[PDB]
Amino acid sequence: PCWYWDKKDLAHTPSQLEGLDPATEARYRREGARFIFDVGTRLGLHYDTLATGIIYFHRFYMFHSFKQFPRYVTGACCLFLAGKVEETPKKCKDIIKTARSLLNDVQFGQFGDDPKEEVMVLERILLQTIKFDLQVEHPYQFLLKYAKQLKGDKNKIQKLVQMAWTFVNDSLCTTLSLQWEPEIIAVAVMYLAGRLCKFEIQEWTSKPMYRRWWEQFVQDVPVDVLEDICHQILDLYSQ
Amino acid sequence: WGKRCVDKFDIIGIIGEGTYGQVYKAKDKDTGELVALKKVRLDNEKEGFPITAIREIKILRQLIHRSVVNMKEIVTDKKDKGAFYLVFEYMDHDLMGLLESGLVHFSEDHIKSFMKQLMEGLEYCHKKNFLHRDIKCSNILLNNSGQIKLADFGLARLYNSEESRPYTNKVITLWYRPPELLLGEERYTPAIDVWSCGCILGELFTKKPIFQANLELAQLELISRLCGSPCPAVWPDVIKLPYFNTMKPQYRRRLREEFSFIPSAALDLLDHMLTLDPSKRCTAEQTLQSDFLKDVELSKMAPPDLPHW
Repeated sequence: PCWYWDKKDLAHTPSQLEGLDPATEARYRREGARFIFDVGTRLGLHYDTLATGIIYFHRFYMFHSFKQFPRYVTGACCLFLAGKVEETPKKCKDIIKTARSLLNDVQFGQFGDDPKEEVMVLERILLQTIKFDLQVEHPYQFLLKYAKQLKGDKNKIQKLVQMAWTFVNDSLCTTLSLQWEPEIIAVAVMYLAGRLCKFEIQEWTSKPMYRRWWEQFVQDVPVDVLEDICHQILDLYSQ
Repeated sequence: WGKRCVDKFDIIGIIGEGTYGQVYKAKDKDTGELVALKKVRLDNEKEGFPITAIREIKILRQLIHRSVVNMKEIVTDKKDKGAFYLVFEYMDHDLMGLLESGLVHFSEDHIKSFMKQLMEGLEYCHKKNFLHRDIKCSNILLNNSGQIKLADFGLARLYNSEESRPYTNKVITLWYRPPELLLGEERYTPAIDVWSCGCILGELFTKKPIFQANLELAQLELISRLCGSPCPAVWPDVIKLPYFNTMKPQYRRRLREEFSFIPSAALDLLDHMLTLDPSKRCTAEQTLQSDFLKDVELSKMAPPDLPHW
């Protein structure tokens, strides 16, 4: 199954087809992704388990509208399924408890008066939507893998990884996971953090003369792609 | 491909009561040919989707081999109370049932073609860093066209050669369980699957299982009586096991003596598969190169005489 669309396709999602404002859907995905990130954090979940649920969440709304399916209910269902897939399972009851603590009275209204049944029913739909393609990999894996092949100042390289890690967490609030493979995202956040800290990442590679250091990690990726991914991440902080 | 189709499968009859749901026999309307349907219900459980089924699905999508049961598709019925169905390629018989009846006896060339397919499947699973962890005569599926597939990947898990992985002790079930597990090993190797196949290899020549006990202590004694007692000379790292001094049965390895009828080339494999020390035991890749299976050309083999019941 192919899990990657282009921006033209992202401008024609089932949500926007029902007349939803493209800027509002972007907001709904931010709220939803950050929701899964928050609930899972308070339950002390692996950083991959969080990202797994978010990718389920993003993929779900490529086939379903936000006007038909409440985001916080879907996110809770994604986190629940992700816990079993990544084998760090949490009781569905305890997810709702965490959800009630984070959400206000209006937001929690999406779960109705019986949140458990509302989430359990949705799981049958979620599995069908993701076509039982449960296993997913995230930029975190490749971020550490690529950074462990850089010869240079241990202090500067360490800082590069920290900032890059933050940018990966931010990219999960975007549709980037639906756009590019994790290997590319892992590179892009290194590219961004490198440009911000004025780090010459090439000077840490086997070929310091070559300027496109990333071509030893990912194949056929123009600088336009990396630059584009940066701008999608940077506009999160923008207002 | 997308996996969310309605049951366009005409059900023939119930096969049995497998894990988390009955297993039906059917044939799809479009393609044709037979298909096994493992039913998974949601209305029974607060597990939502059963996690045990999740691991099986995650593994089968990544195992694509001629001698491994491959999951074809996942279908549905259609706030509903529905159920999912795992689609598997149908196999007519299993090795246990064929041996239960006194009807089927296998030639030397049948066993060769069978052990070949079985170990060729394990090498694929072991190279993909997967432990079967439940290999037995019943979990080996055989059809009427000589083809053999390994099934039941529920208790399967991922393996790391970095030895940074302590797993579950209660594995393989008692009869086919390796000596390391019976002594309390938790950080083991794919060699536990090889021991099981060794217990199956000997089973084929003797029609009945070679180690049958009700207690775990008793099981160790049966292995000891034939393979020899766990001595440090034969097995140096046996002292590092929790239940070593508490489960002492000494016995001389009379394996070749009690399997004299078995061909010399065949007994060489059975001897190396059933060695106590896991580190000093044949692997999957090694067993496919022994005298009893190196020259076995599968395409030159004739199908068995399996009767339809």
